[PDB]
Amino acid sequence: ETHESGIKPYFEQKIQETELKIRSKTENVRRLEAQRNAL
Amino acid sequence: LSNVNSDIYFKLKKLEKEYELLTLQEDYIKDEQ
Repeated sequence: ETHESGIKPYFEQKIQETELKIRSKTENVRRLEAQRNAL
Repeated sequence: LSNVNSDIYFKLKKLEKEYELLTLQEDYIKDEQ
């Protein structure tokens, strides 16, 4: 159980680079939705 | 826990194909406005 917990945050490090990106795009593409809705 | 480690990567590779299509949406409504 402790060998499967040390190789598990490094499977997760590759997927967490795309995940942080996807937290900021989501805010950002609704940011440009509001400007575009008023226009 | 060997079923939690094989599902993580898979889910991450699956959901990021559907959020790569919402990042195309950013380019598109930046030029549309």
